[PDB]
Amino acid sequence: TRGRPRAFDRDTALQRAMDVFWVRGYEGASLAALTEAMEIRPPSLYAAFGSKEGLFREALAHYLGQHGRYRRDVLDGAPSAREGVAELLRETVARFTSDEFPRGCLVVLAALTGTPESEAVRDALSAERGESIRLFRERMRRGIADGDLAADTDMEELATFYATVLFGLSVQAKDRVPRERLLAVVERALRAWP
Amino acid sequence: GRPRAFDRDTALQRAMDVFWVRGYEGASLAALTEAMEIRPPSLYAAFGSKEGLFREALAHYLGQHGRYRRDVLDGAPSAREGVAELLRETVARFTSDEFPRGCLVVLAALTGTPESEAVRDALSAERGESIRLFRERMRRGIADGDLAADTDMEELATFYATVLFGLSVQAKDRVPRERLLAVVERALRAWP
DNA sequence: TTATTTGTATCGATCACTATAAATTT
DNA sequence: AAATTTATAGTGATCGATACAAATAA
Repeated sequence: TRGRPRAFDRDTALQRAMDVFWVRGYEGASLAALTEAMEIRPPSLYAAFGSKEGLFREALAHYLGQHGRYRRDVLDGAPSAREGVAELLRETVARFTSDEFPRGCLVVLAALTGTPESEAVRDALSAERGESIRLFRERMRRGIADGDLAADTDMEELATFYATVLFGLSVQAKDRVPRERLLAVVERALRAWP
Repeated sequence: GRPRAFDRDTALQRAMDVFWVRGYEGASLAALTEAMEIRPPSLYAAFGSKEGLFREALAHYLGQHGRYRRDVLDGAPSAREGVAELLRETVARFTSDEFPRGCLVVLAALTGTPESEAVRDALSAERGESIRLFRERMRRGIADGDLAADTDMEELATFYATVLFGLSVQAKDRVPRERLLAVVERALRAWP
């Protein structure tokens, strides 16, 4: 394919952008900040990502596949729905309090409110939080078939509860609540299990 | 001198609504001045700056949607019932359509530019006060007798604060009130 | 040559904000 | 006439985004 070769690694630039979105949220991540962290100039970013909303949408998918695969892994890899939900919440808290990533979950922190211009992005993360509930719900559905959860168990109710705790754990992580306290928060939420 | 053509507490109410919906950085001076129905020079004469306007809208908001919290916790005869009543009333407010859904303190500024770090830090301190409300009501339950003396109060207060903050995210996502009330009943099953 | 990426250097719109002076009081 | 608030019309800075042409390939 003809053309001057690309001088930057696309995946790296995508990763460095998702880090900026993770800390500053979608609207607070300015083009000056994105091009600096990515170590590229604006027209390069627009040639590769089309627009800031397109950059965020690619950054979001990158985040989900690199910081969201562990969710299904520990969920499906558990012998019961309870221990799967337990292990996911413990892994999530350890990740939320790691010295190697921004604190909390991008999906929760990046765009809760904002200008009406960015409503598509907010609806996107909204949809992605509905997936967090659906993820818990699917695992519980397997718990019913395996026998570790009761047949009449209201899966939506129970999934929605642990997604509430999970979303709340992003705010507490952002507020720098110590890891020991959040793991105890997880243990207390597990007491609510049927 | 000349009289002012707006009412300060009313303009503060409209600024609060815009901040509630669009967040601190998302609320432009254009959108604020249109809501309050004042022009920019009147805004800065009365509030100093956008940051000062937000701080006054925050104090205003806490006066309405913050005082009822300690009132509900102390009005109940036990810590458990107090936490329950507060969570139940919060869900109702989070899903009634006079207020925007969910709490301003959780939604207004969780991330943003480095220039707004002070506003974000002020909202975090306010979330720490929610934790402090539960803990203080739990201290009374230990003294009154409805809560065991060796209860880990800080873990229990943080647990219900985590539920509280999560309910804002779910309220913003338009989760129905019935589903949120079930979350509250489910969180009460974790009571010691 | 033709494609494509690159850095420079902007663009118009909007950001938070304010100089200024007319309008409305005492 | 003095005190004060108001509306008009902007400020310089930054926003997301792009025109342009030198640079680098097929």
